[PDB]
Amino acid sequence: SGFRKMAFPSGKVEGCMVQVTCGTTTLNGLWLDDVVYCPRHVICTSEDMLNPNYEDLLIRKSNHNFLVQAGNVQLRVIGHSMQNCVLKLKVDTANPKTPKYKFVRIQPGQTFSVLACYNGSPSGVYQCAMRPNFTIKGSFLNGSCGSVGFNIDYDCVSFCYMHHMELPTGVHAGTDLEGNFYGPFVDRQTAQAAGTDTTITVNVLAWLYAAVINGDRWFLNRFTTTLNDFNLVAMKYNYEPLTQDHVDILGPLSAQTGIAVLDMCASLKELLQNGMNGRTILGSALLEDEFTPFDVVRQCSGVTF
Amino acid sequence: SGFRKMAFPSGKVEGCMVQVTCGTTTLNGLWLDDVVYCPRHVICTSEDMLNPNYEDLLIRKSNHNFLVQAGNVQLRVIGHSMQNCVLKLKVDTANPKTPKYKFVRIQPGQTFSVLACYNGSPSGVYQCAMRPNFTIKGSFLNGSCGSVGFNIDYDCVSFCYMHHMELPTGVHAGTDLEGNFYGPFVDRQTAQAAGTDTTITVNVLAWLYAAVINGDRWFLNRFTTTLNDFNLVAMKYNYEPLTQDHVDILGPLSAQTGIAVLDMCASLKELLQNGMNGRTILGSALLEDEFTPFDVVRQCS
Ligand SMILES: O=C1[C@@H](c2ccc(Cl)c(Cl)c2)CCCN1c1cncc2ccccc12
Repeated sequence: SGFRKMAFPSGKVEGCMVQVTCGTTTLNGLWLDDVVYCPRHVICTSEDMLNPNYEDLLIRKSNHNFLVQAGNVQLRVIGHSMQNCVLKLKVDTANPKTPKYKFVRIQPGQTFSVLACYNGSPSGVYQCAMRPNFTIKGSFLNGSCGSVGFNIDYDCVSFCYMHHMELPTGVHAGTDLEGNFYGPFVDRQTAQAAGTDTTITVNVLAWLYAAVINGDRWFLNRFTTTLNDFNLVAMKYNYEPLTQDHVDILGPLSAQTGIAVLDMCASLKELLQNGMNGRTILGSALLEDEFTPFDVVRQCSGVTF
Repeated sequence: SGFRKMAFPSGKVEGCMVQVTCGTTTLNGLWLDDVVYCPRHVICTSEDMLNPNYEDLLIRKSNHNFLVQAGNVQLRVIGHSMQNCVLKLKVDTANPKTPKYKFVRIQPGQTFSVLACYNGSPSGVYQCAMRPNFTIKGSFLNGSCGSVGFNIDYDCVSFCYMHHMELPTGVHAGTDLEGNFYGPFVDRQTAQAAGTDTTITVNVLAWLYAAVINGDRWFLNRFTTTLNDFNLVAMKYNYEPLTQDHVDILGPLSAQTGIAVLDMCASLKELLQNGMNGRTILGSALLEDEFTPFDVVRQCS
């Protein structure tokens, strides 16, 4: 029993964290094989952040200008290239701790673990979701840039995020491991604001299924709804539309608990219109939306990595 | 900016997880140096669960009855001893991945990360606090026994918990790494119930200071209170009494935010009286009590 926000074990990712210092900027890098990946804004200082022609700035940097430190060992950079908003520093030593890995771009609603680092030193691990507005509600301080988001499938680490910046509302913006930003954000000093966020409906339903598995049933009702009628209600309460894909994905949970997806939808529909009435679901007074259907199945069935 | 429930990176603990099989029971073990630590109930049978004599059961065990598996390698047990509710299996190989570590017993309200394992294989890492009733609100399934709770001190791992059992309410009971249970619990199937839990008041205040550091101020008020008047209100909401130690511990946060502890106490009293009025504090509609004053300073500063 019990339901917690659980991150993937971070060991395989910790063995890849290095410190990248270029000029005055010191952030984290991801050392995989003989390449260190890190945000391209590391080559930026005063004017280089406001007007950043990154091809021009990078061409002025020599290999020795990048100080890469893996623990107490200094790595020597033998090349540098840029792929979108990520800098790739070729090094002379392949990381012996490189796990089996992939670079994946995740979609809004998908969850991942973040290993927050400062000075190439992992300080914490947390589970979060890619918001529908493409920001991550993270916990990051100055120096966390380069910290990565990951998932683990079997023995494969899927890298899905690299932290680049903090938006004025305290939320975070970053890129996949190919340097492509999530959302309409840029890595330059300009006025950027996160769009109005929405609730990840499929994840709220997955979390309601997890509550039923854990014995929390007060919110269940005798009613069901059409997907069209539920979506009308979801639009009204800033909830993401629920697609037929989402309904299919919730299938195993619907089978395990005996509550059809559209039946759970009518419970969610009531919760939105009537509130919790001073009651909690899994120790929370709000509807949690950062557990995907796969996370609920993984946690309530015990899949190991 | 931002405030999240953050667990310690689990890498140093993952390198210590092994599978311990004894008869039909299979649980997790913690391999540190040449010793594997695990709940002593791995030696228990069906007939020896209600009232097991562990000294008598372990004396009947031989080293070859314990199957220890570190990944794909089978470890050879060269000795066995028992320290309270923990079994210590001496092995012929010292764990090369053994980090700098300490065994620490923690107090209620203290937080730690849990690395949940199944079959000596880490499946997830989460954060939690030792409840005032000495249980942990965990997320554990069958096979998670031997999963450990830890905190990382720079390069040192302080092991503070080993999962032993699930109580009838879904909450969890375990021991420190010296086998001493937290709470009035025993490793027998006898009727055991967790006492009525209380809210960790010092942790809620630390979390309110974290909200102020993050720019959340709606809950602040012009009031202050005496420590005793705060305790009379707090106890009525099943909140732990706030001691002078707790007030001292919140000192740095009081200095950083300019809000005296007894001033924040009055904000908490108001919050307990009024509720949240459909507002959130750090993205939560309930008062969070699983962030200690130390966690808030570490995460924010
Ligand atoms: O409770 C136990 C164990 C146990 C039982 C009784 C006594 Cl007295 C003791 Cl010392 C230990 C048996 C193995 C599994 N286990 C569990 C531990 N955590 C979460 C569980 C969730 C669901 C089912 C079992 C769980």
